Amino acid sequence: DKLNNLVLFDKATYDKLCKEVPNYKLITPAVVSERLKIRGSLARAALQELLSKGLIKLVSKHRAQVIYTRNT
Amino acid sequence: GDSIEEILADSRQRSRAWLKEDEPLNFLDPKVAQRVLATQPGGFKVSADGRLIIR
Amino acid sequence: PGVTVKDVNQQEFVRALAAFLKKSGKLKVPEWVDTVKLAKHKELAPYDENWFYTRAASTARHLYLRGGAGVGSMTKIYGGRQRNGVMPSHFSRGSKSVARRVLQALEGLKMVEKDQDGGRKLTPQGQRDLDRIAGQVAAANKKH
Amino acid sequence: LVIPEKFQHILRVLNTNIDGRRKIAFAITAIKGVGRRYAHVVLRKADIDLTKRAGELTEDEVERVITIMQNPRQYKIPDWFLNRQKDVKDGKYSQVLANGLDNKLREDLERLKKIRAHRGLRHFWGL
Amino acid sequence: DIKLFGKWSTDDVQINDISLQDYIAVKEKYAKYLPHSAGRYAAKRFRKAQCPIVERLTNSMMMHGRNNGKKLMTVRIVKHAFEIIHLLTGENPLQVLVNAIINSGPREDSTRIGRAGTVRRQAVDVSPLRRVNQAIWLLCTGAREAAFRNIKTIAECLADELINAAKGSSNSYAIKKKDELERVAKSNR
Amino acid sequence: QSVQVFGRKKTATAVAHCKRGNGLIKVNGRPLEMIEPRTLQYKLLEPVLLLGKERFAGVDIRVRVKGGGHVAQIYAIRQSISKALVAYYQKYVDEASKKEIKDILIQYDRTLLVADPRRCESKKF
Amino acid sequence: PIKLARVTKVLGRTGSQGQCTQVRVEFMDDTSRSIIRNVKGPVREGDVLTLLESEREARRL
Amino acid sequence: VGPRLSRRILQQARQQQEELEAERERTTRLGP
RNA sequence: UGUCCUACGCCGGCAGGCGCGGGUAACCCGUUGAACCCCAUUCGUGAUGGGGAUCGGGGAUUGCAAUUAUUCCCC
Repeated sequence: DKLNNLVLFDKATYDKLCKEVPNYKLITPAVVSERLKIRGSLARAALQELLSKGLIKLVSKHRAQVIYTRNT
Repeated sequence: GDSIEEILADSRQRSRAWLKEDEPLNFLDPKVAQRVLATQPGGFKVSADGRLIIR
Repeated sequence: PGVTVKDVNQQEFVRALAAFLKKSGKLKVPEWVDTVKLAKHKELAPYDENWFYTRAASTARHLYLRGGAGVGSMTKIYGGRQRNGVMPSHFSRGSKSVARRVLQALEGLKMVEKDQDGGRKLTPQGQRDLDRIAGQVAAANKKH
Repeated sequence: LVIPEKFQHILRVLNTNIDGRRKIAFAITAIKGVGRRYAHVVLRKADIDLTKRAGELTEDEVERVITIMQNPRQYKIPDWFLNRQKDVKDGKYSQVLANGLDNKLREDLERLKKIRAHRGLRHFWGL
Repeated sequence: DIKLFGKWSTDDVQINDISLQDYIAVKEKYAKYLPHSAGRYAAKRFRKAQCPIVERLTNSMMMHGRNNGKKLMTVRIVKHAFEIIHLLTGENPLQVLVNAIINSGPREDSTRIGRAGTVRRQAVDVSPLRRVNQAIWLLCTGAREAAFRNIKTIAECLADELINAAKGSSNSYAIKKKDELERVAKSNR
Repeated sequence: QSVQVFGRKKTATAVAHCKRGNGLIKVNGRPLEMIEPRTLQYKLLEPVLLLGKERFAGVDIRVRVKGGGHVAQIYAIRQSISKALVAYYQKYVDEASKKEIKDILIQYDRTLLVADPRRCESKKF
Repeated sequence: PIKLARVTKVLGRTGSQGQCTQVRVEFMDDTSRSIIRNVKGPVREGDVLTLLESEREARRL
Repeated sequence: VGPRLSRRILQQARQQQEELEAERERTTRLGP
């Protein structure tokens, strides 16, 4: 039915993303949005937030599609 | 003038030019004006003997 | 041997030139810099609240590339597509007041001067300032 | 970031419910009488970041936004920016938002009816 | 070496179907930097078989009105889809696309015939060129119908469709369409 | 010694002037890593990536481009560059080198030395 | 079983609207069998086809 | 090529040759 | 295509006003700086920042005359 994706991070969601996101073998705002129930802006902002800590590797960036991967 | 086809004939605009494209055209070649043209490129019954019929 | 503006990425040039003009602080920002749409075919105000600096940087770059341009040329350049309701879209020019104000502010910087044949053009101060900031951008990008 | 402890999911502004899980420049637009452009200028006149979400504003910023909303002219909002510029009964530059718009439309249609002009008679023959 | 997109090697690409070898053109003569060539590939019959197959996919992404002619958009989509495919499976996306086309082509189809009121289906075989054509068309249709109203980008759905069609899994739209077409053609011998 | 050739697409026309140099390659005063669409960037560098930078190491080319659209301008640029190189190695360098260059340019992309004869059709009454 | 077979010569366009092609088809594993098949799509000599059930011959007037 | 395209190409080549060849008050008083 | 096309300067935020020039024309608009497109930002599946109809107020322009909204601009 109607999606109810969250607009700001809850505690449990923030913890599970900070311990689960840097190993997906696919990091993209859409996929983390659909598996974490997060609206796309918050998922995006979390993704450059995780890139700022060096835990996330960028491989290409575009105005329509920015794509990441794990470090090792 | 004295060409056969002109004599045997049934008898803005001047600034139009045609290039030709062979080797690539060299504008700095002294013989390039040969590849730049100034104009556009491009009833009787026979008898049994074969002589024509004129009337 | 000196790197030219034409040898530099233009969007990073505009960004660094806008940063330089904001750092100098000698631009005459109008009072209505907040409450205006940049053309009649726009719908919202620009989100970047320092839009005057970016527009002035873009205007300086354009007058470097092709001088002799007036207000009407600037309105043609930043013109765009107006979506006319349920009617076919058309081309509409930019607002004349914003072009006039960015031209007069760049002129008050001594960056831009009038000419006899028409509208505005660059000063030698403008040319060497753009060359210097272009050298900075080329050093920050090509040497990295 | 994460949720603050004071996030308000639904705001009550001018007897209007405001969904806090929205951008502020469009949560203000959700109020009747305020569009996108007017919400953007009233939030920029209040010196409030437009990247910041609506639902976790403090009360001070909400009250300052409201005081700019019912008082535009006192905060350099231009005269040509308003809904009702020259009101026919008492000419003053105004901005009616929640119930004033519905009311002032109602007596506009009532004035059109009472003089028996073509527009009022036509619109009240339309229903 | 000629590599697609400055990265992508064509020497290790092999075709496992002998029917489609002459109609899937990814080899050293057909290896190109970009899927944009603007060649006169439809002025004569069977000419489009010599097209690089990435260019055929790019030309078949320009569908449904609004996207007509937007080829730079589709080469952007193809580039991002190839990156997503590589970063997902760890293997070259050219082989993934070749396997997806091979597993996506209908090998046996049906033809509507009739004389007067009696309309029936006759099973016929599918030529390799039409196999390639329906494979490309069904892959593009699968990606397009897959996303269309969700957070998933066209590149991610396209990458997922080529990945699942190369695997032959039933989750792909193209595989399901091929299965139902072959089931109808088998029931109309 | 110097040469001057032209290349074209539908209405986009480019003129390339080729002179001795050190390997500075320019269109409209800009480098080829600066011409507006990066998506077709490899279409610009195709003679560079096939023929190698060593064969471009002793030449300066300047191209003036006008007409058409972005894609047609790129195609005119690459056609003019390839024709300029062919003309230089025909006029002032040996014939055989021009032979392998013109060859490999043909079996990669046949349009690199001949214009595409496709243009918009007219409408009649 | 899945079979593979080369087109030898095309007999011509068949079907009510000319939507099919009747064609001469021979196997590669045993280059003695020779069959008539009808196909959908453009075909030429030298094409090789994947035949699902290789017993019956196509038949259309 | 045809008339219009060749005319544009000739003008481009002429302007390019001129700007490669390229790289005060008028004499009001006639005497030196 | 143009003696109504318009360059340029000033005022207004925009429709628009004032002045001063060019063009009876490959000479001036006009190196016709067009839109899709490309790059970057925000938006996140929600009849929603998609979609714009119908309405309320105000300003301007063409005309003897705009009411049954001539047309344009803003909210």
